[PDB]
Amino acid sequence: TSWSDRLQNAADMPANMDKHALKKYRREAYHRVFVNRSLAMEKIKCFGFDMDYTLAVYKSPEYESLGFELTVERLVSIGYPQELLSFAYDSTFPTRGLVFDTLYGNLLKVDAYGNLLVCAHGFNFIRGPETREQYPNKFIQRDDTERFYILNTLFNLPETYLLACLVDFFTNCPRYTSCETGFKDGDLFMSYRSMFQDVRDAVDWVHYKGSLKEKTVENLEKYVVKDGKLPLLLSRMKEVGKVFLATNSDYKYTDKIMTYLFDFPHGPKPGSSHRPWQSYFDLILVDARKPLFFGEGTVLRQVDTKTGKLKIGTYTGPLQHGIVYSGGSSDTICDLLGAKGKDILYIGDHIFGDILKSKKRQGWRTFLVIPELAQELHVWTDKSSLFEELQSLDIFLAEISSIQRRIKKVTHDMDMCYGMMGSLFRSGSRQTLFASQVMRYADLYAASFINLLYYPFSYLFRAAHVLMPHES
Ligand SMILES: [Mg+2]
Repeated sequence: TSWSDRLQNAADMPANMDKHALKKYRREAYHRVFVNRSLAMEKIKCFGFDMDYTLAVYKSPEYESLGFELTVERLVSIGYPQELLSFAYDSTFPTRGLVFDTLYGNLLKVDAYGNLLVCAHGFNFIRGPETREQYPNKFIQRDDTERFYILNTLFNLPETYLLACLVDFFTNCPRYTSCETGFKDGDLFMSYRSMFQDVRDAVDWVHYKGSLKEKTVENLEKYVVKDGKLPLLLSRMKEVGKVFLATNSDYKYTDKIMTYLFDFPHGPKPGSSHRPWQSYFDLILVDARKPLFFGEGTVLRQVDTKTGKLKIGTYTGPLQHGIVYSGGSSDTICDLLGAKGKDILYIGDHIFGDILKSKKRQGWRTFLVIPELAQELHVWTDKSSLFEELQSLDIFLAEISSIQRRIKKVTHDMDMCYGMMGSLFRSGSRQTLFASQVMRYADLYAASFINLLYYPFSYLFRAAHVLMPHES
């Protein structure tokens, strides 16, 4: 059972809007909205959405496998060895948020400070003492964005696995010679960095020039999760405020995926006339180029909706019924909807491009969707027993040569229940970079934005007051 299976099984459920059915439902973790900083829902005036992996959650592992296979075929078609075609995506390896070090070819799981929690070279886990030969302080500067790349989105799951496949392949194929920074084949040297760049470019190419979009819209039932409760949530939001779409996808793909997600024999609820997806939004904006969107942005353009091409020129007019925007910036939303940052709850899945940058640069309220959270919650309960005993052992310390070894074996035991790269949020007792950025920049987070449906729209999401150590 994948994470997307749990969300499609939640998606098949119709809405029981009885207000205790909601209060009871919302208190099971899978359907709850979690709170890092307090949020008075009644002060929200604009609900904004990303599309891919927010409104449109792709089915796992079918979608990752498709992108992986298309990416590999792209690499082979530009000259990588034919043996890449024998690769097959394996969803139990990659965890989101890992760092690829283009210098030494390692995937790293790090904490908020760049401390190494996990180091894997290909498929072989480098344990502490050996990691020191390349990381003397067991630490990286995770800001050095020219050496390190953070595989931060669900679109990066295929290349996360692929990079480990490549490193393992070249390491063991006897026509290559391993060097510290890459692989030699006679007079040709392939560094890990150029290898990394080919994979990145292949993934881009598959997405923008290859057949990935086509194969997806050809079989949306196989690749995209559909939920009849989405029209209902958006229509409730449209009563209490304004709803808008700001997505990086182009209009044609947006229209194809949005149309699918509203393809029901009803509208907001069973019995009601179906409505076009566009009618659910006071403002629709494609080609957003987030996170640039939250700084200077780009020129505001108008989509020719009959053709899917942009109209020539910059759009200077007012917000108009039926108009579809391309580009612009966060201030475009604020101007045309007459909103300020904290009137805006932006709902998305990219911790950098949607959440961090809108919080830091514009002061927007944030809702982060974590699709894996459905599964992560299932694992964290089922095996929390060994975490409390892990946690009890860190103070079992207090004032004993085996104690520092039972902690290491418990931590590894906890990690493997999630996959080979461990939990999205933890390695044992230590929070990941990702976990830290969620807490710091996501005002709210949930396995799915649909969990909002189970809360009244006056609700005050409250988090505990934070206290410094000396304040206790
Ligand atoms: Mg997204």
